[PDB]
Amino acid sequence: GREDPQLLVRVRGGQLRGIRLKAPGGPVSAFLGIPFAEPPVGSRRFMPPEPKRPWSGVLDATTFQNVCYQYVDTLYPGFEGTEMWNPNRELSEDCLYLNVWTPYPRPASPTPVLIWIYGGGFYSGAASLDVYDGRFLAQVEGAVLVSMNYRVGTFGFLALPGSREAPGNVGLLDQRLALQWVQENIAAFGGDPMSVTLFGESAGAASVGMHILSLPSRSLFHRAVLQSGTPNGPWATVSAGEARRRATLLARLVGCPPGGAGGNDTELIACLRTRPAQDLVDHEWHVLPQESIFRFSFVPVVDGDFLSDTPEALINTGDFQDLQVLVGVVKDEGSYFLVYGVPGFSKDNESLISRAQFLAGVRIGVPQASDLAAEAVVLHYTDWLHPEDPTHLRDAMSAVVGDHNVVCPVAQLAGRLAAQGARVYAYIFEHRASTLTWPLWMGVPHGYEIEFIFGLPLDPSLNYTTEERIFAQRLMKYWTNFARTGDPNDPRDSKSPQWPPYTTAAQQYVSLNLKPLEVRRGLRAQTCAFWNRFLPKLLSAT
Amino acid sequence: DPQLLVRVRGGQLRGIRLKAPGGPVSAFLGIPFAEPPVGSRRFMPPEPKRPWSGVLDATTFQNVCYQYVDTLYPGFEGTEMWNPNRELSEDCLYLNVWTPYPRPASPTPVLIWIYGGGFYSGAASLDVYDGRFLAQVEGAVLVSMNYRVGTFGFLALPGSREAPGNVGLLDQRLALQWVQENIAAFGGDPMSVTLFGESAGAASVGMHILSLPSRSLFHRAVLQSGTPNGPWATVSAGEARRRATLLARLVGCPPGGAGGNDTELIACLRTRPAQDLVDHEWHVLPQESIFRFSFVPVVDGDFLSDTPEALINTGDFQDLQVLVGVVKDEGSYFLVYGVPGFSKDNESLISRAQFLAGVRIGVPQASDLAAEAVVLHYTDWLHPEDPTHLRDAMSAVVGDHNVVCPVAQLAGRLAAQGARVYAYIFEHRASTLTWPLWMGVPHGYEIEFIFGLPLDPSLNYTTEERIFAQRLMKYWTNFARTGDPNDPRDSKSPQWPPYTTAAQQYVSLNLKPLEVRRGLRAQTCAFWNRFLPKLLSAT
Ligand SMILES: *[C@@H]1O[C@H](CO)[C@@H](O)[C@H](O)[C@H]1NC(C)=O
Ligand SMILES: *[C@@H]1O[C@H](CO)[C@@H](O)[C@H](O)[C@H]1NC(C)=O
Ligand SMILES: *[C@@H]1O[C@H](CO)[C@@H](O)[C@H](O)[C@H]1NC(C)=O
Ligand SMILES: *P(=O)(O)Oc1ccccc1C
Ligand SMILES: *P(=O)(O)Oc1ccccc1C
Repeated sequence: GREDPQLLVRVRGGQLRGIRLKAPGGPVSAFLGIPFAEPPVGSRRFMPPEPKRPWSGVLDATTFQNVCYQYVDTLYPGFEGTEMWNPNRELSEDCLYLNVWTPYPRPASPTPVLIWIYGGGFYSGAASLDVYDGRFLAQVEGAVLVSMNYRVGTFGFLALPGSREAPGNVGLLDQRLALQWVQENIAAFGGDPMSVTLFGESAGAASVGMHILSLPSRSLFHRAVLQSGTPNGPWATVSAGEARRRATLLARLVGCPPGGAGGNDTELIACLRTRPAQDLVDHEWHVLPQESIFRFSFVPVVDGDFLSDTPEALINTGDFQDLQVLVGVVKDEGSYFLVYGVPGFSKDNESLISRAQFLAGVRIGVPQASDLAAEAVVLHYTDWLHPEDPTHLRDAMSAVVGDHNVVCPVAQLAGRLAAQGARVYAYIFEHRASTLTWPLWMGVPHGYEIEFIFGLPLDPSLNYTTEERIFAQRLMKYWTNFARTGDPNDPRDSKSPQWPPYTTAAQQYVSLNLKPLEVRRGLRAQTCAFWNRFLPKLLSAT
Repeated sequence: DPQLLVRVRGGQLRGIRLKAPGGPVSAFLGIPFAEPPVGSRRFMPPEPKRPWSGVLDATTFQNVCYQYVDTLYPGFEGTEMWNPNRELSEDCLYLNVWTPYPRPASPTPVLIWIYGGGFYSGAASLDVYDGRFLAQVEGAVLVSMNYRVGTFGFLALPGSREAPGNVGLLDQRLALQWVQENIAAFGGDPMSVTLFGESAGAASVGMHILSLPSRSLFHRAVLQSGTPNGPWATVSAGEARRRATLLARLVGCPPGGAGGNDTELIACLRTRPAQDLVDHEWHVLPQESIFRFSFVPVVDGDFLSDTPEALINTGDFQDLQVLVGVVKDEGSYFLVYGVPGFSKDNESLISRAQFLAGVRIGVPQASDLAAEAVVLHYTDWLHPEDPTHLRDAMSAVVGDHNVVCPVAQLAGRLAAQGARVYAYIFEHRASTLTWPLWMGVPHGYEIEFIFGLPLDPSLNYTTEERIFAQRLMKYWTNFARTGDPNDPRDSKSPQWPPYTTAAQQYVSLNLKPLEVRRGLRAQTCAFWNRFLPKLLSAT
């Protein structure tokens, strides 16, 4: 005896025992740190994941595993806003492990599965973080939730395209591997391989999109949720040549020609593979082209392999009838990245800024924009009746960053997926958390709908308001509804009023906030026509 | 009759007594201000009228300057009203003076009118320019002159003795020096002179403002739906020469293409029938266009020392009072002149592709990219195909480009240079309007009201319309005397605030009482004035 049959599971690779957690409502079963891949260390660094070699004995799934090696953000030390995101377990090169939450006892019927891919800009993050805790969706919505670690940073994305040694997108491959893993083993946990919804946020949402666009990933999941990020758009992909440039430059920086050499690839990677992980982490930021924000050093490369063409091309020409996606943004996307190096912007004060500061800002936030590309931006975003207004200027600059990296690319992906015949639902998330740390001017900043999606307000010890608790429940029901049926709507019910599909014609999306749903038509339409349609033609012939 | 006979350093004049609703008026019509620029004097700066003996007949309107007669909508009051109401002749230079009956108490302020019509047409002889209501009602001495138009006024071979260019403007200026010498005898004040004009006329007003010798001939100025700056009001010396050369080439000149001296080319041009010049006049335009007329003022380095842009940018405006403004829908009137899909008959709902090409037409100097910019700007992207919007938006494109944004730019530039400026937007559509309603308050229809035409009972205006008319005449004349549109005492109005670069206050002229808005355009005018030029270069 002594073995709870609910916590014992035999998956393809061996036996693991999980742990019983107390969620507020009931208990839940958590299986944590299940290795989905042989550790990519030593000679396996920069390389696609080999799948986990099988193990005898019973593996211990009772606890979270190491976080993939990453930059730990030092901006505002000891500050909840920045540090919620920072690694909560020990950094290792051996990070590829996944987590599964299910109801207790393990579900009778094959419940649909939600796979969560985290964000953090492909330089950072981990499934261990408190906001991604699957316990509440498991308990309340009776769902089965998976989250995998993927290599971030140089280890995940450093690429010397066309080489066997550092092929690129190995992080995205980690993700896909874990997707396969869900296919092979999830039913053992009470999951339903026939229904799999990928959902992610920021870089993570971009990852989701990338799996939509890559054929080998399409066979593993049936539905997608992109929250505040897209595969198209300025920040999420790089030219193969750019990636190569950045790689050989970082190589130079860590003293790995060695000595002024560096023509032979295999030789260069093989040298890079000797330097201690933390040195690579210390240097990954120096390779960037410009003084910029919302631009990351090592990201998915367009290799003609994982991404066969650019996501632009791909979403333009694809066939999406198989597919239903739920996509949306939060109310102020820009404000977070502002304190990250547009001058004038702090969390510690109201951040009113001069005009010169606004202009300078526009150069920083739209870094690849020439003059007149940028003068176009300024013309569009200035209030010309009151061009010097510091409040307006501030709010403007926020909106510029937000619109350029998030809202207009989300709008473009929605429009195209719809036109390509997919069921698309769209949302703007407008509720500011009562628990929120960052100052008032930053609004409902990037990433702060997450904790409401995972139903953290359902935890009483966390100091949310009862209205937020109800709200959080309502979101959970939307998401697990989409997961289950491909529609966010409450199926039996007709009310509040129901949430309509985003279409190319009507373009309806809804507002997610404390009030019930209202339907808004067109999503930053004129502005996105500028960003998506006009501005490309501009800096393109500048 | 005592008043009907007046002296005028050129010699004796006999006026005529006329009936305004509220009094009599002494009307003197067809006073020659220059010896007729016919024959060898065609294309040449006007020489002043040589004096005469005898009592000259001022009792009727003289000839209209030789011009294209609009054939578009036969017998339609709307287009017809701008056509010549007198006979066409190259001997057209005669002005018109209105005094009340009797002659003055003290010297009264003077209002000089310069007509619109695109430099390709016009006359003071026109109906809506009826000068008497302002005279009788507001006690104003009101002058209106004919200046040369079309090739005769503006054809230039810049640098040439015999076709210097801007001679139509010189006709205006000379009319002004005649008013500076001779208006006194009509009981007008030579030290109060307020030039007001509409459209091309407005452009001429600003044109005098910018021209140095013109400066001493006036005091205040009203610009109605036109500016000296902008897309349509001037050409380069280069393009002037280009067009003159081509038009010559379309009629005989120079004979069989011997090339060479401009003197012989102009000499040859002088011997063609006036109607021939008019016939081939419309062929010399570079592209297909809506605004954009063939022969206009030219920046010669003489009448304008630099381009109007440069002059309103560096100009010192210290003592200047200007009343500028636009009507509600400017562009509408023009669209039926050859943007496809626009008639006065059908209500002109258009396709998207129609709009797309219409943009190419009304902003002809735009490259593909500048066009893409204009479309992106004026398209409602939530409903890109909606015909009603596409139509109204095309009217807005043509209007904003050719009039509104120019007007705003001049306003702000004049304010920044220390001029007192009053801006107005005219919201009221006359009931007597023969044009379809989709054209709103079309270009040039605020003239009926400024000239006090609703005070004429037999014209069928509404009553609030004539109280409106009286309002407007009070406005304009108050500006004439003061250099300020308001009442000296009465408050009311509510006060019409000076347009400044900061506040940007402009007023609404409506039947309902005075309203103050801020930011005439701005967004949309920063496009046109700041950005689009940067984009017209590099593309
Ligand atoms: C690349 O050059 C190295 C020597 O630096 C050599 O050992 C290796 O075999 C070469 N491989 C290729 C790609 O030719
Ligand atoms: C041009 O030709 C005519 C011939 O009548 C002459 O009077 C004139 O002076 C000539 N010379 C030039 C180049 O002006
Ligand atoms: C509206 O009328 C005009 C003139 O008759 C014509 O150019 C236009 O095509 C008409 N609109 C349509 C498409 O019915
Ligand atoms: P994106 O990948 O930019 O999302 C981020 C980035 C940094 C910190 C938190 C989050 C959600
Ligand atoms: P502008 O000179 O364009 O003014 C016009 C033009 C044609 C007809 C009437 C008017 C007032």
